[PDB]
Amino acid sequence: KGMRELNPNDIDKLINLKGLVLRSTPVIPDMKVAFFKCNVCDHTMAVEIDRGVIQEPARCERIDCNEPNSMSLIHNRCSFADKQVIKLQETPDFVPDGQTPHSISLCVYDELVDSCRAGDRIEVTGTFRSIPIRANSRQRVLKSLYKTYVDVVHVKKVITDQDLAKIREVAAREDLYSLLARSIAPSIYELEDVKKGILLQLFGGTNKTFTKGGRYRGDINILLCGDPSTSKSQILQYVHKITPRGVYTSGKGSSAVGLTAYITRDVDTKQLVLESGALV
Amino acid sequence: ILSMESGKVLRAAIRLALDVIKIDRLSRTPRDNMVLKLVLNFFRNVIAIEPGEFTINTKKSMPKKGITSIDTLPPNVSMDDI
Ligand SMILES: Nc1ncnc2c1ncn2[C@@H]1O[C@H](COP(=O)(O)OP(=O)(O)O)[C@@H](O)[C@H]1O
Ligand SMILES: [Mg+2]
Ligand SMILES: [Zn+2]
Repeated sequence: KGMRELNPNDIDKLINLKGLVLRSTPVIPDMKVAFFKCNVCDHTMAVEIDRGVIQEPARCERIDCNEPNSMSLIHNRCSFADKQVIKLQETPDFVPDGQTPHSISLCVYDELVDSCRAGDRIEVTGTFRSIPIRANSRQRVLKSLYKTYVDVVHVKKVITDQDLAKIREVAAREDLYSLLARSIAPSIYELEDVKKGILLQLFGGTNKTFTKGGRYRGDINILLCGDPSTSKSQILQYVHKITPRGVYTSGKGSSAVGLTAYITRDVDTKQLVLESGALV
Repeated sequence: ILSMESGKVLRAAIRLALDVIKIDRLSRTPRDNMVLKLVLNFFRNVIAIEPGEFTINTKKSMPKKGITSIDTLPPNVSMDDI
C-alpha cells in the first residue's frame, strides 16, 4: 500500500509499506513485568502489565501481613523490553505533483531495534494502529483526532561453498585479466588499458598494520584526462555503480568543507556535532 | 559496650566477680551476693537489649500514601553491630 492510501477502514489490519528512513530515536526501555516490595514485611512479588497499566495490589498478598497501601515499586528490578520510534518518508516516486512527501511513524521492539539506519530504503510489514492523544497532561480528557502509526513485525532492507568452487574455476582461466577488464565496462569500446587500470583500483593494494611508525594503505588513485568526447564520464558512472560506497562529486559543485566535513549542531540533542563530507 | 576496647567492660565485671568469689562461702556477707546479682543483671541487660518496635497512631484512616518504612535504628547503628 501507499503512504497516501491508508484510510480509517484499514485500521487494525496487517499492511505492507515501503519508504525511506528519515530519523530514529534512541533505545527506549518499555516495562514488561513490574516488581513490588512490601515496606513492612519486605515481601517481594511481581505483577504483569496489561495495555500499559500496572495491575498494582491494594494490600500485601501475604496472610500474616495485610497492611494496605504499603507496597512500593522497585524501579531497578522490573523486567524491561526494547522500544524505538522511526519516521518513514514515502519514496519520491509516489509523490503525485511535487509536494512535501508525507511521513508515517513506526514502532519496533526487541530484535528489530537498531535494524534500520537513517537514510535507508526498507519494506516493513506491520499493523496499522490508532491511538488517542490526551488534550492535556493532568486530565483523562482525550482529543477526538487519533494518531496513526504502524506496529512493525518484520523489516527487510531493500558465500556458499558452491560459489567458492565456481569462483576458483574462473581464476584458473588463463585470460582472466581480459575477461574482467571486458566485463567491468561492457559498453565502452577499445579502451582495454583504461579498463585494466580502472579495475586494479577496485581491488586495491594490500593493507599493512605497522607499529613503530604508521599504517600503510594500498589504495590506488587514477586520473583520466584527455579529449572531451572520449568516454570519461561514462567510465566514472560505470565504476560509481560497482563500488559499494562512493560519492559522485563534480567540479564547481563541491566545496572544501563539503568534501571533508561540516561542523553543525543537533537540534534534538542540542550538542555540537559534525557531518561527513563527500570524501569521508 | 560491645565495641569499646574490644568489650573489656565484660572483663572488668568478671574481675569484680572473681574478687567477690575469692572470699569463703561461710564468710560471705549479703553485700557479696548483691554484687554477684548485680554482675548477673549486667550480663542479662547486655544480652537482652534489642531494637524497639514501630508504634503508630490510628486516630484516622490509613492514608493512600501508606507506611514507607518501619526502621527503628539509631543513626550510626546498623543491625550487625548489635
Ligand atoms: N569508445 C566509446 N565507447 C562507447 N561510447 C563512446 C565512445 N566514445 C564516445 N562515446 C560516446 O560519446 C559520448 C561522450 O560523452 P562523455 O562520456 O560525457 O564525454 P566526457 O565525459 O569526456 O565529456 C558518450 O555519451 C558515449 O556514448
Ligand atoms: Mg565528463
Ligand atoms: Zn507485607
